[PDB]
Amino acid sequence: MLSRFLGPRYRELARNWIPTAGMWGTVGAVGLVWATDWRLILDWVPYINGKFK
Amino acid sequence: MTNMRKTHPLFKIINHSFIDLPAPSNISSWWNFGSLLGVCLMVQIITGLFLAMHYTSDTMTAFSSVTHICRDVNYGWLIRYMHANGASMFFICLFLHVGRGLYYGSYTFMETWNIGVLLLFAVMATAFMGYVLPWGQMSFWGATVITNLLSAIPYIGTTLVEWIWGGFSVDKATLTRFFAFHFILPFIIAALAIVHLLFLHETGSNNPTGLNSDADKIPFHPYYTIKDILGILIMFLILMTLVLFFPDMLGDPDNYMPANPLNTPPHIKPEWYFLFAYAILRSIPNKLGGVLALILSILILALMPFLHTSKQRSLMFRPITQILYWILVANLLILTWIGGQPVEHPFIIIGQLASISYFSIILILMPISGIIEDKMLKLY
Amino acid sequence: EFGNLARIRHVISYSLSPFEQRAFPSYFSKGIPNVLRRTRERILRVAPPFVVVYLIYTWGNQEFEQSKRKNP
Amino acid sequence: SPTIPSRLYSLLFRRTSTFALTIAVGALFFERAFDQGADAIYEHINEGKLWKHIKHKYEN
Amino acid sequence: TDLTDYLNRHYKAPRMVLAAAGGVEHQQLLDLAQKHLSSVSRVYEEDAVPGLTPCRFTGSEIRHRDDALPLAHVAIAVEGPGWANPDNVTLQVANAIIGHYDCTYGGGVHLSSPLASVAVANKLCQSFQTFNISYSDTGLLGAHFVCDAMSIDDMVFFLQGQWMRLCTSATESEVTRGKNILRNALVSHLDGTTPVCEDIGRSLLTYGRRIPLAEWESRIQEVDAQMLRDICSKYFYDQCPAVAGYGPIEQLPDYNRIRSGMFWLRF
Amino acid sequence: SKWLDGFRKWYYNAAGFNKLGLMRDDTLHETEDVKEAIRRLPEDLYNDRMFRIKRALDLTMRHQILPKDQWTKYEEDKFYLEPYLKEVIRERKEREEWAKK
Ligand SMILES: CCCCCCCCCCCCCCCCCC(=O)OC[C@H](COP(=O)(O)OCCN)OC(=O)CCCCCCCCCCCCCCCCC
Ligand code: HEM
Ligand code: HEM
Repeated sequence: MLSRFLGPRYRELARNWIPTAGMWGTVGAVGLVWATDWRLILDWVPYINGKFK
Repeated sequence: MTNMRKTHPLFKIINHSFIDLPAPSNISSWWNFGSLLGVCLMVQIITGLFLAMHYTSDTMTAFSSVTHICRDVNYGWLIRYMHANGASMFFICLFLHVGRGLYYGSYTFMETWNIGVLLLFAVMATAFMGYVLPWGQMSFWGATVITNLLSAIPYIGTTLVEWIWGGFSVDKATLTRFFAFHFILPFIIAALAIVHLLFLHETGSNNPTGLNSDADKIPFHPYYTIKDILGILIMFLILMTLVLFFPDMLGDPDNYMPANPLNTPPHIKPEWYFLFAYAILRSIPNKLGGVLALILSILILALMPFLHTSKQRSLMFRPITQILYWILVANLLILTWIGGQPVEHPFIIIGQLASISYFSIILILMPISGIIEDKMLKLY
Repeated sequence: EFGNLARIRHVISYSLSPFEQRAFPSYFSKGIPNVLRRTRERILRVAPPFVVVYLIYTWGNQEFEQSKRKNP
Repeated sequence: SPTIPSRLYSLLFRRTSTFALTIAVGALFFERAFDQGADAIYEHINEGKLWKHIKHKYEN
Repeated sequence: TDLTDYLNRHYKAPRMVLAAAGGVEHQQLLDLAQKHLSSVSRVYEEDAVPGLTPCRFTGSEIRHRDDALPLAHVAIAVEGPGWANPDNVTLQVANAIIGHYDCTYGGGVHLSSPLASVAVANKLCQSFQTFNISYSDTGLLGAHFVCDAMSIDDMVFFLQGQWMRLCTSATESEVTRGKNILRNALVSHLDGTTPVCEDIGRSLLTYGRRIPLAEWESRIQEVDAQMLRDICSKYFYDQCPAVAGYGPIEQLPDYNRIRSGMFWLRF
Repeated sequence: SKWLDGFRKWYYNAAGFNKLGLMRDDTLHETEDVKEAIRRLPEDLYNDRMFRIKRALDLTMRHQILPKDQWTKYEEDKFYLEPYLKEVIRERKEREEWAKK
């Protein structure tokens, strides 16, 4: 990111890739919460919290 | 730009091996089995690693450490019985893989075949020492029996057996060195399997017809990838219904007692993947001759490339040799049944006839049948 | 090494998309006769060894249970 | 008004990221519901034999 | 007898356009058409309606292996929207982004199309060209390349990537370049009396009217990058294509790899 | 006599490659001698052999066989690789007996 990414085409490419990156970060967040079985997120759910997990 | 799959120096190997490898379109489900073997191998390693995390190789604290794994470690019973039943299923896949190689004429790949025979010897040694490892009654007495028949060798057998033992009997030196060898051998098997796949990929794989399959070839992905996932899941089904419903139908009850050199069991036998070898051993009334016959049984399996006297590769169009092949398979089943029996009537004569027919079918009758169908099809 | 494995002339292959065709097209109705066809081709080569060794197993078990009897 | 697999594909399965998102969401829903159903079935097979069926005569 | 039946069934006035281009006044042409083409037997003699049922597109592949041919031709195409769909105009811009290339092109590495630039940098293809063939409600939207055998799969990969780029990462610069290319090609194609007459006849037969050139300019002008990637995701993304191959087409993959090339796991 | 021919025909039906449309000479496992015999073949017989092998592989993939009218009969089973193979074995034996002296 020295000088060649300082351009409008690259900014509009990054703006195009914001929702895909955000959806993949959401996928990683939900997968991390489900896999590590975090209590601090799964206590505010309607259905999963009955097992306390 | 470029293609990262084919131009990266690391991804080129995976692309050449498992992604864009040309494979025959008509290979059956038996072609899954060897891949399953590799999966089973790493499964064993994974379970073994966790069984190495709570086991102590010492005769005072081996059986107690195994019971500590079964009772106190969280799901340690699951990993231990997965290790044992996956060893049994590893040999199931081994016998079906070798039987595929014998039936479909895959032994014409001579370097791959001999490398595979080396892998077979290594996994049999690994399983033998691993069965010695939990230090039950049958572990100690099976190790004693195998080392005594190794001591039957003239003039070097006694020195070799007291050097394998590390002493005058089976003791904690033997247990520790068997733990070390049982640990280290599967990585040698993994490197040897890499060489096995290398020789196969530079020679190509074989179809069940035995014909040249270059006319109809498909990539490995996504056909045989998903076919091997289905085979892996079926292998997991059989392994999980063996570990979760019948944990001891293949195991030995006398292994659940602590090892006692003073008390000998009324019946001493190895596990079921050694039983046909033991029955071949028990038939010949000469211990040097029995060990000679065992090693030459596995070596005539290795020598099977040099007995091919037919113009057709596979047994798909050879029904007489098909009949002889199924006689051989049923004879192997008979030897497996006899190996778990004592030396009583009528098991001696049945075992002797079984070993004689086994060696005669492998050595004599199969090239004779090949010549007979060669004449009978006007080939020569 | 696709592209140089063999040399084939004048062969036309037609294939469908997996999304335009059924996964199990007439599964049982054309699966059962093919299974019995393969069975009819293979049982006369496969089964009689297993029948013979089942007979040997039963005879050996019978002789072992008879050989431990009292009389004489 | 299309079929429910049509709108299910067009809203859930067309993009790979939301495909994986619904795989994860259905995975956590499925693990909760499947553990509920499996413990219900295993409880229904074994009346009067488990410890949780008899921990009132002794717990006090 | 069958030719006479075909003439009696198909050569009728409501399916006939007399087009003239050049130094032709409409009054003289109308007077000559009224004098000569007044009687055409436009009655349905058999009293059976000839219709035009829609055609079913089939995702499939045909491959004609013949290894004695020196070069391999491969065409991959998906279903087009039709004659009367406005989105065809947008698809034309999409083809103008992909463009075409032949081995006798004087440009070289510095071609604007990434597919042509990578094809001349890696010496992949003899030629490629995009096409949008249109029929009533249907059509074929795709690409055609001739190349040697050893390049085929690589070329397919690059072509698929370009399609997915237009479904995902179409920026305004190449959209403007495709708009200018479509403007120049669609105006300079109508140079001469013959292409003008062909445009008049085909436009009156297909659209029911002759579309003015300023209407084409106004339809090109509204195309930006967002609707171009919307239309490309509608027609190219996650679709089942049709593949036709002829020549040494062994390295041309199965239908499953080409079908897997129509979507990105990263997107 | 004719009994041996009928029993050979029964074994030919029992072998099973004729149900795949194959011939006898297609079922040869290709060694170097068979490879040179295929290399010496005319183009039409080579193309017929390649299509027959490809069709046999396609049928073996689907675990199916041809219909009984399309089975290769014992009468018209032309032995096309035998003279090329015989000359290849003869030339190899000539090279062998030269190298043994
Ligand atoms: C007729 C059907 C009646 C019932 C109708 C219902 C349908 C059933 C299926 C019908 C099939 C029709 C025919 C199509 C199949 C193909 C032909 C076939 O299989 O024929 C039967 C076969 C004939 O033999 P074939 O291999 O064809 O050729 C030999 C050369 N004459 O014959 C055989 O393969 C017979 C093999 C017999 C083997 C006997 C072995 C005895 C000895 C075993 C010892 C093993 C243990 C040794 C232990 C030693 C130590 C104790
Ligand atoms: C490098 C990988 C491996 C390690 C670290 C390993 C380690 C161990 C350990 C610690 C034990 C004793 C635990 C117990 O059985 O209670 C054991 C047992 C055993 N291992 Fe392995 N092992 C490995 C690979 C294998 C392989 C590849 C096989 C053969 C398929 C095998 C077969 C066995 C058998 C049969 C037993 C005896 C199980 C029983 O008690 O009945 N092991 N292994
Ligand atoms: C120790 C475990 C073994 C592993 C992990 C293993 C692994 C594999 C793999 C992955 C393949 C390719 C897939 C296939 O076609 O089946 C294969 C094929 C083969 N293996 Fe093994 N193998 C093992 C044991 C053996 C043994 C003991 C032999 C010798 C009898 C052997 C001989 C062969 C042959 C001849 C083939 C080629 C068969 C063919 O592709 O047509 N393998 N093996």
